[PDB]
Amino acid sequence: AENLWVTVYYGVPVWKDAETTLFCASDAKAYETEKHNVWATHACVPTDPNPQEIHLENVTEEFNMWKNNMVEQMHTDIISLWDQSLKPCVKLTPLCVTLQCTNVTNNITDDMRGELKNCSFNMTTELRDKKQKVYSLFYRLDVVQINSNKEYRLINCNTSACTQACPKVSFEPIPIHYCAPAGFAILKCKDKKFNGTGPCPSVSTVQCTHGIKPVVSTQLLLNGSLAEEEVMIRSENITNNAKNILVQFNTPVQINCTRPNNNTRKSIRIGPGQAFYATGDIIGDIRQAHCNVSKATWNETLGKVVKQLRKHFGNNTIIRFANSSGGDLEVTTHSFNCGGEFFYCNTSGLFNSTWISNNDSITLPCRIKQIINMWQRIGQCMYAPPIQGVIRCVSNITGLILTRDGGSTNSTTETFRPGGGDMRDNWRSELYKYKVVKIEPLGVAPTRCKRRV
Amino acid sequence: QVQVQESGPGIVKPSETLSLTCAASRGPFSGGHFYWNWFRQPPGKGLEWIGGIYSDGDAADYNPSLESRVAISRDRSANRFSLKLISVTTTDTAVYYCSSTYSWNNVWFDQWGQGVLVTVSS
Amino acid sequence: AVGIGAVFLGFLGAAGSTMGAASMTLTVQARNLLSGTVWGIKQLQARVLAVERYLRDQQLLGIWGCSGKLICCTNVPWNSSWSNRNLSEIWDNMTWLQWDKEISNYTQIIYGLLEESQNQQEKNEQDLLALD
Amino acid sequence: AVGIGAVFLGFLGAAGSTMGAASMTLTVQARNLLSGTVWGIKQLQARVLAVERYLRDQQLLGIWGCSGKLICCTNVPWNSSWSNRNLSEIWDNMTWLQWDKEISNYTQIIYGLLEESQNQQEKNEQDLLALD
Amino acid sequence: DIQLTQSPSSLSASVGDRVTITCRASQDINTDLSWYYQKSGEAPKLLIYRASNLQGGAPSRFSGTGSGTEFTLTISSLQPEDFITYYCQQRYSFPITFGAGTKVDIK
Amino acid sequence: DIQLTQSPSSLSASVGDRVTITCRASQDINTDLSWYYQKSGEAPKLLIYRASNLQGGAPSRFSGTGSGTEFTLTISSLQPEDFITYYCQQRYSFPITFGAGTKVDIK
Ligand SMILES: *[C@@H]1O[C@H](CO)[C@@H](O[C@@H]2O[C@H](CO)[C@@H](O[C@@H]3O[C@H](CO[C@H]4O[C@H](CO)[C@@H](O)[C@H](O)[C@@H]4O)[C@@H](O)[C@H](O[C@H]4O[C@H](CO)[C@@H](O)[C@H](O)[C@@H]4O[C@H]4O[C@H](CO)[C@@H](O)[C@H](O)[C@@H]4O)[C@@H]3O)[C@H](O)[C@H]2NC(C)=O)[C@H](O)[C@H]1NC(C)=O
Ligand SMILES: *[C@@H]1O[C@H](CO)[C@@H](O[C@@H]2O[C@H](CO)[C@@H](O[C@@H]3O[C@H](CO[C@H]4O[C@H](CO)[C@@H](O)[C@H](O)[C@@H]4O)[C@@H](O)[C@H](O[C@H]4O[C@H](CO)[C@@H](O)[C@H](O)[C@@H]4O)[C@@H]3O)[C@H](O)[C@H]2NC(C)=O)[C@H](O)[C@H]1NC(C)=O
Ligand SMILES: *[C@@H]1O[C@H](CO)[C@@H](O[C@@H]2O[C@H](CO)[C@@H](O[C@@H]3O[C@H](CO)[C@@H](O)[C@H](O[C@H]4O[C@H](CO)[C@@H](O)[C@H](O)[C@@H]4O)[C@@H]3O)[C@H](O)[C@H]2NC(C)=O)[C@H](O)[C@H]1NC(C)=O
Ligand SMILES: *[C@@H]1O[C@H](CO)[C@@H](O[C@@H]2O[C@H](CO)[C@@H](O[C@@H]3O[C@H](CO)[C@@H](O)[C@H](O)[C@@H]3O)[C@H](O)[C@H]2NC(C)=O)[C@H](O)[C@H]1NC(C)=O
Ligand SMILES: *[C@@H]1O[C@H](CO)[C@@H](O[C@@H]2O[C@H](CO)[C@@H](O[C@@H]3O[C@H](CO)[C@@H](O)[C@H](O)[C@@H]3O)[C@H](O)[C@H]2NC(C)=O)[C@H](O)[C@H]1NC(C)=O
Ligand SMILES: *[C@@H]1O[C@H](CO)[C@@H](O[C@@H]2O[C@H](CO)[C@@H](O[C@@H]3O[C@H](CO)[C@@H](O)[C@H](O)[C@@H]3O)[C@H](O)[C@H]2NC(C)=O)[C@H](O)[C@H]1NC(C)=O
Ligand SMILES: *[C@@H]1O[C@H](CO)[C@@H](O[C@@H]2O[C@H](CO)[C@@H](O[C@@H]3O[C@H](CO)[C@@H](O)[C@H](O)[C@@H]3O)[C@H](O)[C@H]2NC(C)=O)[C@H](O)[C@H]1NC(C)=O
Ligand SMILES: *[C@@H]1O[C@H](CO)[C@@H](O[C@@H]2O[C@H](CO)[C@@H](O[C@@H]3O[C@H](CO)[C@@H](O)[C@H](O)[C@@H]3O)[C@H](O)[C@H]2NC(C)=O)[C@H](O)[C@H]1NC(C)=O
Ligand SMILES: *[C@@H]1O[C@H](CO)[C@@H](O[C@@H]2O[C@H](CO)[C@@H](O[C@@H]3O[C@H](CO)[C@@H](O)[C@H](O)[C@@H]3O)[C@H](O)[C@H]2NC(C)=O)[C@H](O)[C@H]1NC(C)=O
Ligand SMILES: *[C@@H]1O[C@H](CO)[C@@H](O[C@@H]2O[C@H](CO)[C@@H](O[C@@H]3O[C@H](CO)[C@@H](O)[C@H](O)[C@@H]3O)[C@H](O)[C@H]2NC(C)=O)[C@H](O)[C@H]1NC(C)=O
Ligand SMILES: *[C@@H]1O[C@H](CO)[C@@H](O[C@@H]2O[C@H](CO)[C@@H](O[C@@H]3O[C@H](CO)[C@@H](O)[C@H](O)[C@@H]3O)[C@H](O)[C@H]2NC(C)=O)[C@H](O)[C@H]1NC(C)=O
Ligand SMILES: *[C@@H]1O[C@H](CO)[C@@H](O[C@@H]2O[C@H](CO)[C@@H](O)[C@H](O)[C@H]2NC(C)=O)[C@H](O)[C@H]1NC(C)=O
Ligand SMILES: *[C@@H]1O[C@H](CO)[C@@H](O[C@@H]2O[C@H](CO)[C@@H](O)[C@H](O)[C@H]2NC(C)=O)[C@H](O)[C@H]1NC(C)=O
Ligand SMILES: *[C@@H]1O[C@H](CO)[C@@H](O)[C@H](O)[C@H]1NC(C)=O
Ligand SMILES: *[C@@H]1O[C@H](CO)[C@@H](O)[C@H](O)[C@H]1NC(C)=O
Ligand SMILES: *[C@@H]1O[C@H](CO)[C@@H](O)[C@H](O)[C@H]1NC(C)=O
Ligand SMILES: *[C@@H]1O[C@H](CO)[C@@H](O)[C@H](O)[C@H]1NC(C)=O
Ligand SMILES: *[C@@H]1O[C@H](CO)[C@@H](O)[C@H](O)[C@H]1NC(C)=O
Ligand SMILES: *[C@@H]1O[C@H](CO)[C@@H](O)[C@H](O)[C@H]1NC(C)=O
Repeated sequence: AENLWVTVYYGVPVWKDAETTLFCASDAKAYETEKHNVWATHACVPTDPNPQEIHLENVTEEFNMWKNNMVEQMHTDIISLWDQSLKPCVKLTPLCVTLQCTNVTNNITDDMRGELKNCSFNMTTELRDKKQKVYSLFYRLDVVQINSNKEYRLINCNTSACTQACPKVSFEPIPIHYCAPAGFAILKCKDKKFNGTGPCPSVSTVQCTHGIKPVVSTQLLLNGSLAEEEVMIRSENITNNAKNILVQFNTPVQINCTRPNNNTRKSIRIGPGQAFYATGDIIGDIRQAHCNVSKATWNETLGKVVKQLRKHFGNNTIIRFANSSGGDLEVTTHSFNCGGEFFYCNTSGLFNSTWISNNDSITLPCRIKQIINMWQRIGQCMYAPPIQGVIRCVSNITGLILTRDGGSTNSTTETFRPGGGDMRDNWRSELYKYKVVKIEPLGVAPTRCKRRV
Repeated sequence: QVQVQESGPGIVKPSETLSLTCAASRGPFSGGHFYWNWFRQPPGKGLEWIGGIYSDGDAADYNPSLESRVAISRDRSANRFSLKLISVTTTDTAVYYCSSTYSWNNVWFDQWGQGVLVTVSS
Repeated sequence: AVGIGAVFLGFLGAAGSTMGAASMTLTVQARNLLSGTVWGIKQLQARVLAVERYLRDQQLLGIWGCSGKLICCTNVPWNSSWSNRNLSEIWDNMTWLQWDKEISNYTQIIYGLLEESQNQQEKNEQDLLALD
Repeated sequence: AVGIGAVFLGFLGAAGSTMGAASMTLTVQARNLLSGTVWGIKQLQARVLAVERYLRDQQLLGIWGCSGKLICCTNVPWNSSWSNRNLSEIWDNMTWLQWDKEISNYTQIIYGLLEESQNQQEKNEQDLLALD
Repeated sequence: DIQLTQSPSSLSASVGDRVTITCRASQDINTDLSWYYQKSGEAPKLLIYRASNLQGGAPSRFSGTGSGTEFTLTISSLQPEDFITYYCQQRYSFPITFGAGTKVDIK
Repeated sequence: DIQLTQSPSSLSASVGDRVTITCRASQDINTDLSWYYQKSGEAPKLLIYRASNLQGGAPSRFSGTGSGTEFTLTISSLQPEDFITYYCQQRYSFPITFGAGTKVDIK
């Protein structure tokens, strides 16, 4: 009995952690028509209904979202998909040429003085012998002066030439799902107060994550998830001043953006099978596009956020909000996309308040841009064709990104400013409750039994 | 092999509110849809039904007898559930049991309980 | 009907019990291994990886002379130099992960002994059958 | 400790000994068959071909009813036509490579005999177990 | 809703005898019923699952048959521990009705 | 150097007697030790390896035990072949040392 011999088992439930390539999965509903869109191509296998969830008990596991994989992976995938979609479209090389430009005095309000320019130039036709004279309109933030007479040139001409966007394509995001192949498992921590790093006792396993909607924004987050208990704050090392802070809300807030102006369209021929789209004529009075939010909602939400934040820097402290410090036009202002357009809104009127110890609507203006270089790359620009008719969309605000400014001694006061700029954090705000593990079926143990001859 | 227990106060007085709680363990099986039922044994009869509830949702289905007084809630934190009764009266003289049911491969075990005296008198 | 639900036995979720109870439920896991332009290339890599992983385990089980079963005995004698404790505690209060981290260092030798043991067994049996 | 190195028993280097010794070291060689944008395709093809080869010879061994074992006897008698010789010289002096070269002509003839022998044997014993 | 009738409603069956208990529903319930057995000092338990089907693990001493609104359970012998109350319960649309309770006494 | 003491220096006993020999170290060496046996005219060989592992081919009557600075060899039943000399050798850091040597005699 005391003496014993080794024994072998198979299919033992033990696992470790590693990394591997994931794959996609899309709802069949999207497969129903809608053949034109940057994402949501048909290669994704159709999903399956009635997902199942298995509960575990007596387990405890450590999570660390800061040093997490499968973030850069989907970042790279998104960039590659964008580049692939953009490939087959006409080029825009011949437009680099001197222009003759003037103002536009058509009952413009005083705030728009010099914000539209009427320009004309020469351009070759299909037959290489002839040339023709054409004209168009432009915004101030796309043309530059060089040196009486008046002349102007494009802004990207000396840097690079880039492709005009194809006409029929859709930028609307849709839900997507991530799934792992056989021989791997995906674990989720269901604790409703887990602060993003450390132990977690309540765990479960799944095969495919819930829906995800890729969105591009800065200084805010739109159409995210909603917490369940209260506003939560997350960070790597809150004591350090060089790391951003993510704030996730408990309830949503509503926002309305609109461009009341009206536009038409026109087409021009450049060469064999080469078309070009240009702005037409305006019909009536013109006004600046703008956005609205409520007042009381914002007030109470800020109050709750301050109250929650107070639990780290002592109750005897002062808080002051300040606008963006300053810099280039891409981080200093909140940029977003709605209906195939790009706005740039000045958020000076939202972080202007102070807090000490113990039906009106806020309206803000925006501006329009037509040449874009996103993902902070160089040598790759785009052209956005104009659209006809007014536009208006509505969305939800769900999260904020803040950065604490430096201080001196204990001045019983602190300041925060909006930050951001890197799109990694936007992905990181979602995939902080998922881990990937690998199985190890073999096993060995001693046993009193002995093999028979 | 699940073990289910109940508790409660002494002899409550009529015109007051009674409360009770029950705890059950998932035990051997990993994932399922355990169902819970509440019953009482008044003297001189058989069993009387006091409703039931699933283990996945707080929605409670009651019984025809006293629907304006019953209040059943599910405690997700500890896999528990509470049964409360307003306008208590001496008519509630009984021994209360807390039962649960699986559906294990067409066997349908049950672990009815042990009982607890919940009589009412001033 | 009105109270009858469904209670199945799922994927790996018994990893919170003693060293012994878990072994009663193993078969299920064994039956879940071979389940079956840049946006679609990686699937081929995944499939190749999966099949290679399965084949490696099949071969390794084949060599040790225990293929076709889930519980197999052998002849190599255990040595207390590798580990301590007695049968009671080991099979009453422990978890598979704890054992894994316990025996991590001394694995290659334990693997190695089995094949030479099997080779001696086979060689002796061959002559036992061939002598007549 | 100090003053002791490390000895292994590696790859094909044992392929110059006599008939007898080499068959001791079979297992290791058998273990070394499944080791693990235009460059990926060719290596993927190579891996696929290796897996296919392994599956092919595994199946071929399986047909002859000797699966899971490194040695297996069979009923087909040995005709003296192919090479008379005698047991002592073949099992003492001849090496593997020269033997393979010298019996390289009559492989296909040999395979069919094993196949049919197994088929007939299984068919015969089926009736015996059927009448049971 | 649905009402049932159990017979013998009050029988003091002498120990060591074959005893039969009949339960008849009011309206047809197809085949949806179960039988339970209970005694004081403990809680109720199940003796027959599905009625027509025999409960898994129940003693072979008890057997059951029936259909519709008529079912009958036969016990090959009355054990000392079998002097208990039996209930036929319909597993059909709401509400849920239980057996009247046929206590088996000693004589 | 690491001094190793063998006890007894010499011994005389009849055949079949149960006997013990001890090797003590100057300082702690853990269990990097071994025991060799020799007779005059024949090359020495290792009888016991590591003081815990039985060398292949040796009779089971020999047993080795101990650790640290104390190690023991026990013969349950002496034999005529067991009347030989023994040496405890240390496979530790340099240099290398050997025991004084103990002899077994027939009385
Ligand atoms: C965060 O989440 C919020 C909430 O979901 C989201 O706001 C919603 O965004 C979606 C997607 O853009 C909005 O849906 C769009 O709504 C308008 C109008 O379409 C609606 O109304 C018309 C008229 O009743 C209906 O026919 C239509 O089915 C919709 O109900 C447009 O932006 C889009 O509609 C297209 O189709 C209409 C069909 O009539 C056209 O009239 C319209 O011009 C649009 O173009 C279509 O035709 C073009 C050819 O002429 C073609 O090129 C286009 O591809 C397209 O087919 C679209 O339905 C929804 O209304 C928003 N909800 C609210 C309350 O405002 C936010 O967008 C999201 N955040 C971000 C940053 O995206
Ligand atoms: C942005 O810059 C562009 C640069 O091209 C300007 O475009 C030109 O603007 C002028 C002035 O509005 C346009 O002239 C208009 O042309 C149309 C047809 O008139 C033509 O034919 C008549 C008869 O032969 C000529 O007299 C006339 O000069 C034109 O050649 C009509 O829209 C207008 O005609 C009206 O006035 C004329 C008298 O001037 C009358 O004879 C007509 O009956 C009628 O009442 C007007 O003359 C010119 O065509 C535009 N060129 C192009 C290529 O479009 C934009 O005006 C400037 N500002 C914007 C867009 O706001
Ligand atoms: C931006 O914020 C607004 C305000 O909160 C938000 O509107 C809310 O949306 C949620 C989520 O869609 C709604 O809650 C659930 O949503 C769906 C609706 O089908 C269901 O999960 C739930 O509905 C149940 O009841 C319906 C009865 O008609 C059934 O059809 C359905 O099957 C479910 O049983 C549930 O409503 C929430 O009600 C609205 N609130 C409103 C309109 O006041 C909006 O969705 C946010 N934006 C985005 C993009 O999410
Ligand atoms: C499109 O190309 C045509 C043809 O080159 C340009 O018209 C020409 O512009 C030049 C430069 O201004 C003019 O040169 C000089 O103009 C004056 C006229 O009094 C005088 O100094 C000389 O006679 C000399 O020609 C030229 O006249 C003019 N030609 C014509 C036929 O009008 C035109 O400017 C280009 N348009 C655009 C929008 O780039
Ligand atoms: C998180 O941020 C805090 C600061 O907000 C870091 O605390 C400080 O970290 C520094 C750098 O590692 C430590 O080094 C040195 O300590 C002494 C005393 O201050 C002095 O030589 C230097 O000024 C320097 O700071 C320091 O001890 C430590 N504590 C304090 C009070 O400054 C912290 O390390 C950051 N991250 C982590 C993971 O802890
Ligand atoms: C964001 O809020 C601003 C400020 O309230 C809104 O502007 C206001 O919008 C209303 C409703 O369209 C305008 O009323 C209109 O005025 C004239 C008559 O005076 C006429 O166009 C209509 O009959 C209507 O009454 C109002 O003038 C306008 N300005 C102000 C200062 O209130 C804006 O519409 C809001 N944006 C969105 C997208 O809701
Ligand atoms: C952003 O635009 C939305 C959509 O117009 C605005 O919400 C809408 O506000 C109007 C005016 O109050 C609501 O219409 C009427 O109001 C009351 C209920 O508030 C009631 O008499 C009727 O039901 C009627 O609809 C309209 O319901 C409401 N839209 C909803 C609830 O979907 C919103 O106010 C705008 N944002 C801001 C900050 O003003
Ligand atoms: C964030 O907030 C600060 C503080 O409000 C903004 O600073 C503002 O910067 C502009 C541009 O320099 C200042 O305009 C200046 O006004 C007077 C006119 O006599 C004079 O100093 C200069 O000629 C210049 O025009 C503006 O006054 C200043 N605001 C304040 C309150 O001092 C900053 O621009 C804001 N940043 C963003 C990105 O919105
Ligand atoms: C974002 O919008 C805010 C809205 O307040 C702008 O802040 C305002 O900016 C002006 C200068 O543009 C500040 O100065 C005022 O304007 C002129 C020149 O300075 C003059 O009339 C006055 O002396 C006055 O200072 C103005 O104070 C400031 N508003 C507040 C409440 O401080 C801000 O400039 C906008 N940011 C960008 C980048 O456009
Ligand atoms: C950021 O918050 C500050 C503090 O509330 C705002 O400054 C305040 O702005 C209003 C509107 O311009 C000032 O009212 C002005 O006061 C005097 C007369 O008392 C005169 O300049 C004007 O007739 C007007 O009524 C108010 O005094 C001023 N408060 C200060 C400086 O303490 C600021 O406008 C906010 N920024 C934004 C973009 O909303
Ligand atoms: C932006 O401006 C354009 C140009 O003014 C607007 O299009 C115009 O929409 C009106 C809507 O009543 C059209 O009127 C009717 O159109 C048809 C014939 O096209 C017919 O039913 C009637 O005879 C009447 O004219 C008008 O034709 C149309 N104009 C053009 C040039 O297409 C457009 O509606 C404006 N967008 C918004 C959002 O208001
Ligand atoms: C037309 O646009 C030009 C710029 O292209 C305007 O020129 C400037 O206008 C501002 C605002 O009135 C003045 O302060 C500047 O002095 C003007 N000159 C420069 C060099 O910036 C011009 O005012 C606009 N209007 C007209 C009628 O030409
Ligand atoms: C998130 O919670 C963790 C766990 O409480 C916090 O980090 C812990 O800090 C304590 C005190 O220094 C250490 O003893 C623990 O070892 C830390 N655990 C981990 C997992 O880091 C962490 O600070 C919290 N984060 C924020 C932003 O508040
Ligand atoms: C968890 O641990 C407890 C205490 O040892 C044990 O009784 C139970 O069976 C374990 N497993 C569970 C609750 O699944
Ligand atoms: C500008 O105002 C004039 C004078 O009222 C009017 O005739 C003309 O149509 C207006 N133009 C636009 C584009 O609103
Ligand atoms: C916000 O609400 C508080 C009370 O919670 C009130 O004192 C204050 O005036 C409101 N407005 C702002 C801008 O804080
Ligand atoms: C803030 O007040 C809370 C009230 O619960 C107290 O616990 C905490 O110590 C206080 N912190 C300070 C004064 O920094
Ligand atoms: C196992 O050994 C431990 C430690 O000495 C002891 O407490 C326990 O009783 C032993 N159990 C047995 C021999 O079953
Ligand atoms: C094998 O046969 C050869 C050739 O006849 C002969 O020389 C040799 O001795 C034989 N060896 C045996 C019988 O072992």
